[PDB]
Amino acid sequence: SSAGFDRHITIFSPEGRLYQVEYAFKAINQGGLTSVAVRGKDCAVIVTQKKVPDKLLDSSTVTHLFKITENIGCVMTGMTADSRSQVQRARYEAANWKYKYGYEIPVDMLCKRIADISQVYTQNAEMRPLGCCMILIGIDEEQGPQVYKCDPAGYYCGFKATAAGVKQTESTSFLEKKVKKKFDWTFEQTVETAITCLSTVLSIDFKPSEIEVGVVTVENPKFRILTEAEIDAHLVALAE
Amino acid sequence: SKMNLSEEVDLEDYVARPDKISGADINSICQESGMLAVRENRYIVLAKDFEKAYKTVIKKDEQEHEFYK
Amino acid sequence: TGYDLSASTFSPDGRVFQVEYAMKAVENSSTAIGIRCKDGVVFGVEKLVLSKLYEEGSNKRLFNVDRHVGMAVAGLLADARSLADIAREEASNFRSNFGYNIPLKHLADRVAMYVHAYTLYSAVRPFGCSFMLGSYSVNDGAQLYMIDPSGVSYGYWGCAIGKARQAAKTEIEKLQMKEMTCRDIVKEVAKIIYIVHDEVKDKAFELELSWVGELTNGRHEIVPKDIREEAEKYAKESLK
Amino acid sequence: MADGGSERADGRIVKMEVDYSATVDQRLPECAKLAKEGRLQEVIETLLSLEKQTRTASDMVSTSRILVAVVKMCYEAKEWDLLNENIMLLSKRRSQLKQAVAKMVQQCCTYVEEITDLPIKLRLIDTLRMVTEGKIYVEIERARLTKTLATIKEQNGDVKEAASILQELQVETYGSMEKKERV
Amino acid sequence: VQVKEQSILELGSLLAKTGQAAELGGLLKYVRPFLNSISKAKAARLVRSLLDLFLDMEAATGQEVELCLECIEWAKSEKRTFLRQALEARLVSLYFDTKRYQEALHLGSQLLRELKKMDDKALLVEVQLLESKTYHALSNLPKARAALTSARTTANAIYCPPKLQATLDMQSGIIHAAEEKDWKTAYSYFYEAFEGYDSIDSPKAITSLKYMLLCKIMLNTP
Amino acid sequence: EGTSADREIQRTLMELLNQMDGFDTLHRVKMIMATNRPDTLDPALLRPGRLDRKIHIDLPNEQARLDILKIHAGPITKHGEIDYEAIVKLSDGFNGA
Amino acid sequence: AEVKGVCTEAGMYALRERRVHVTQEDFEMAVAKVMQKDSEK
Amino acid sequence: ERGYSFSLTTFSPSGKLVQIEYALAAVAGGAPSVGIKAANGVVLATEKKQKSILYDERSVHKVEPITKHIGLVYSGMGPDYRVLVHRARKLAQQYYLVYQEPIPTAQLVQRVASVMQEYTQSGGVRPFGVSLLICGWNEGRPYLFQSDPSGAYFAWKATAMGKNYVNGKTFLEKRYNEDLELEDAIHTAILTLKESFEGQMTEDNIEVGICNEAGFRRLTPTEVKDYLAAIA
Amino acid sequence: EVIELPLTNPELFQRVGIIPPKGCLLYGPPGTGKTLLARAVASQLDCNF
Ligand SMILES: Nc1ncnc2c1ncn2[C@@H]1O[C@H](COP(=O)(O)OP(=O)(O)OP(=O)(O)O)[C@@H](O)[C@H]1O
Ligand SMILES: [Mg+2]
Repeated sequence: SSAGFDRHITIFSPEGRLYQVEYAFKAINQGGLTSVAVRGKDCAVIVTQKKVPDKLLDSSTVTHLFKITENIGCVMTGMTADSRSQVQRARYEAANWKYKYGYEIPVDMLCKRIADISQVYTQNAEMRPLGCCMILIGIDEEQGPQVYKCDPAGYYCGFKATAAGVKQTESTSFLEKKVKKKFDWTFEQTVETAITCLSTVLSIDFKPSEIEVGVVTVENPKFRILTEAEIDAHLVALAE
Repeated sequence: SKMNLSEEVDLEDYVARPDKISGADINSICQESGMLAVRENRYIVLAKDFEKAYKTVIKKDEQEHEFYK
Repeated sequence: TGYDLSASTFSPDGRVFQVEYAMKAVENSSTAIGIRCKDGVVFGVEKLVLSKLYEEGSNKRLFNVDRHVGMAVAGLLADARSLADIAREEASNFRSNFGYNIPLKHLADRVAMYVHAYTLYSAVRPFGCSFMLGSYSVNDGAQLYMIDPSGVSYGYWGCAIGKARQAAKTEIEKLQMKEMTCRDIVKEVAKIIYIVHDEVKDKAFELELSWVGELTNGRHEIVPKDIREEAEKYAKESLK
Repeated sequence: MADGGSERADGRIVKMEVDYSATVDQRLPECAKLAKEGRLQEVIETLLSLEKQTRTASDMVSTSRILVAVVKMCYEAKEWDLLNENIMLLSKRRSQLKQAVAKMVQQCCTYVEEITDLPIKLRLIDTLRMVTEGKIYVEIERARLTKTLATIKEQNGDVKEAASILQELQVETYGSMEKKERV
Repeated sequence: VQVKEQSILELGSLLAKTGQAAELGGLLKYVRPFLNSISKAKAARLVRSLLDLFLDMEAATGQEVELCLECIEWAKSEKRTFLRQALEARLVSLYFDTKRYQEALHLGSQLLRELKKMDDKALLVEVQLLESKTYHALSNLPKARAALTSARTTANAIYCPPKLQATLDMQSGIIHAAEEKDWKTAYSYFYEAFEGYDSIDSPKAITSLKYMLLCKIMLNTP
Repeated sequence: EGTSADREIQRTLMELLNQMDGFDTLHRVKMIMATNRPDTLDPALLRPGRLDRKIHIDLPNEQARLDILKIHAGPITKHGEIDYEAIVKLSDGFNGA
Repeated sequence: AEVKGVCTEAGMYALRERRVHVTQEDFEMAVAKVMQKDSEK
Repeated sequence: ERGYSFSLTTFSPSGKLVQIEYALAAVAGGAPSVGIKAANGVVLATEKKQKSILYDERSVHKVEPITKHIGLVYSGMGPDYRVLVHRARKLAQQYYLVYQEPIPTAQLVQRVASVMQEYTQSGGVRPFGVSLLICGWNEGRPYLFQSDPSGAYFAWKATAMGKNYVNGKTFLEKRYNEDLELEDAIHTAILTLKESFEGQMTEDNIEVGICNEAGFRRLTPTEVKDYLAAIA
Repeated sequence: EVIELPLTNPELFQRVGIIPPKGCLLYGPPGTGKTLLARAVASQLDCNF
């Protein structure tokens, strides 16, 4: 199934597939964390788990949520330094678009440009194709909320509910079963479903000090991060 | 044709699924649904039993990287 | 065979091997410990004397990046000095461009990005150093950060880098640093140094200590001679 | 979680008797959540059975706005489908479902209840849909017999009564009824 | 715009349900100047949905042949080959029910040449079967036998005739019994037609059952 | 295209495959099998009708780890105060062994 | 080889109706089935 | 940084370029696509299918308009399409700037083929893994063209590309002619694309674009849903 | 659920209209407690083994 250096660089194997991109998808799961993004009627939420193994570490600087722009929110999965570089690149691109064209950049154009940048690595053979994922959420006029996903292969798509990490398949199946019912979603309902999907996939019944929640809604499009008190209130409301 | 399948069971749903199941595991689906209905101390099989049994038996994840095409 | 000869190839399991070898090379340093007090940061390094010929104070492993920033090093020496030079240049450029002293949360990010830039291409090699940055400011408090060859920078309350990292952090844990001022913590650093590195490994060693905080009024500098001597005098009672 | 909580129920039984029906809102869950708990083998069973059966007194005894007379809600709808049979996460079954509404507390009442026809059929229909499961089957059949004998006694539409009775009985497979009764 | 089309469809369905035939013809004749104001696909689907329902309602023999002919004319004017081919098949099927000899024959002969050169083969076996039926109804055994033979031979290359299989089996059994060669074969064909036509289309299963019972009677096995 | 002295094991294998779910039905007989890597098993042996149920025994969870610790650390002659939370947090990816 | 296959399979159609002679309808059915069924694989 | 600057495609002892064959074998496993030209315009049809119900079907499009009267569809790899689309648009704009006239389809096809050829000889670069179908209508007569990873291009009358394309070509052989209409062309395109569809053919699983003497345009979901009726 | 209940109360499955399974296998990472579970089952059941 190999002929030459098709196992070592990005060239076509005799069967028509190149393995160096499939290896990054396995490299994504090295971290061991799972994140979910849900879209509602007039809001969008991101939920992620975070673990601090020891008390020596400073727990205030292990966040996996980043703020690219005052209206656009993001979350990463996989390697850390690659995600940091990608976030830096995204911030630069958003600032450049705003300066050059005089109005805020739509989320879909940003995701398309990020995928276009990340597609070159699988074309030239002198570089490694940045094995980390990308999830973006935002609000946009005339369309409402939007959630977008981008993967290292140079591919992107818009969604209504997404999960990325080690437990992608089970959470995807749960979200599909839930969304087939076609029930109208509100703020509390979206947050509750987002929390319960992770809770039932992991079977942990976690405390309010090991999750991160980010929200956006049509009353103040500013991206904001929930505090611990609000998370505790949501958790106690969830369990009757 | 031998077990109960009272009134609200839809079989055209499960036939429509792809993934080429063989002939020796459809019997396994029916057997597992019957066992699951036995567990609940009930002698009538419902649709949830078929749903759970079909979800459990097949167990194929994706193997289908989406940038093939 | 042949999946670990380049830094631009993914193994079938999905991980780069060269950075792991760099970490293994880093794992043969002596020791470097950094603890943040209520009003500053304290560094401590134990240095091995190879022979009597070398003059006292050679191979200094405790640099001065800026007027208010320290640095502690473990690993190779040449790469450490190169990183120190690039950090100095970046801090000078930031000061000249804007007009005020650079915060740690930005300098650490810049240095981490520069380090990570080398683990993508096949025309260079990963670095072989792991280092710690510390500082104090009046409007920001005390700051400590740790960076490794991979390019991952975290904040900490107390860290140890080198050979016996675990045997040192297991003793840092018993210490309670959240309250007591760092006028006596030098004694604890000395005591924690002398309780490591059994005499079978090497014949003798020397101690090096740093100082930065409100006591020094921002500036980072070496501890006074008398205070260090009292520190060894107190730490020598481990024989009981 | 047995006696002591029941002490409470026996304390507030006078309040239930004196006050009105909506107060059930505060006494339905206090035992129900206890049925959620179920840490001990026999306490949870006593509490759940007692509460479920006790709702019978309010039904029928307080005939107005109850099954005996104006069953607009109460036992017909509020406490039949929703009491425990449909869902309460998991209902313990065994003593609580057998000794409660399913058995004498309602079947006996039906014998000594309406005497009139019009809602006797609806009481029968509701108390028949709940027991369409399994490992009860010595309560659904009697009610089916009652319905058929009543329908034959008055209207005398034999074709329909025979049709309904025929499909109902598969008693060779029931396996719990005494032989002289199944024969 | 779309409200008018929805109202037209609802009115056609209501007229079909009520049990009136003149109203459907009047609506079909009235909606001609409205057709050439909408998209081609919408007009074609509307014409199909009205004509098929009116034809398949029941047998009110006074308002079908001319309507099918005018639909054929409209389709030919609009240059829609597939629609007019389907309508020609429907019309040649209709001519048999009106007991006409040559108008139901030369039309099929014309349609066969066009059908042979194109992809369609199921429509070809249907037309062959209809030709065999009309030759049989005019007391000509050899020609009906030849048409049935051609239909059977050209029906083995199709992946599946899901329902035409039963009709083909029934016609083959009828033709075989007409020559009283052997009754076991006719009985087997009738049984196969009954089995393959069961629980899908009720109206024509009882006749197959009746024919099978007659055949079994003829074997002196009551 | 295998080697000799190896097709005998295959012969035993198909004999076993015929003994269970073969031409003659078994009654009141059940079988249990265990292996810690099922990749190499024959596709015919894993077919439903022979091995109907596949059971997974994954690594313990935090609650499972605490349960195993309480089971095994009991009988020892302990003294003082013990805190299982740190032990549970530190031991990740462990086994009962 | 498929000419021989058509010849040897046309007789099965005569057998299927319990006959003693072969007519060309069997030949046509045989050739149609053989040519069509060889398309797959 | 710096590249490699040595060719990654070399001649085999039998005189064959192996990488081109591998790229073609990768193209042959893509999504099916069909293109038909009949006497009034051109029709491009393709079959798209989402893995589950979470995907949004109104986010990305298979059919893209290069300019007012040229359209283009692909078959093969996903990401490799977008850069080609962008390059084609840029080339068209350049021609419009130079000559103040809309670019003919043949010139655009020649430029795209030259780019695809130039991209398989430089240093340290693998060939493209997609194939293109281009349709246009300039100066009365319509035009349909097909590109190739090796850089060659041909002019067709009815083409099936992607997975199971030989049977599609056989089907188009026995139905196509030189005297039809746009509507019958759409009908036969849908019929021949139905040979590989799933159990159901929903409107959301088909992308259809038509170019006539009024300009290229992608059909709205309502029109495609209507067209799907009265067929099959 | 496989080896205990059907061997003692076999009329339930006949009442429902199915047949209980025959065998099963256990898999996972090494040292997760498979042979221990088998030993417990064998040591706490009154049947030929
Ligand atoms: N859940 C558990 N509770 C208590 N002890 C356990 C548990 N799981 C495993 N063990 C320990 O595992 C030890 C031996 O495990 P066992 O023989 O079952 O291994 P295994 O999982 O079958 O692995 P393998 O056969 O692949 O070597 C026992 O002595 C016991 O202490
Ligand atoms: Mg073992």
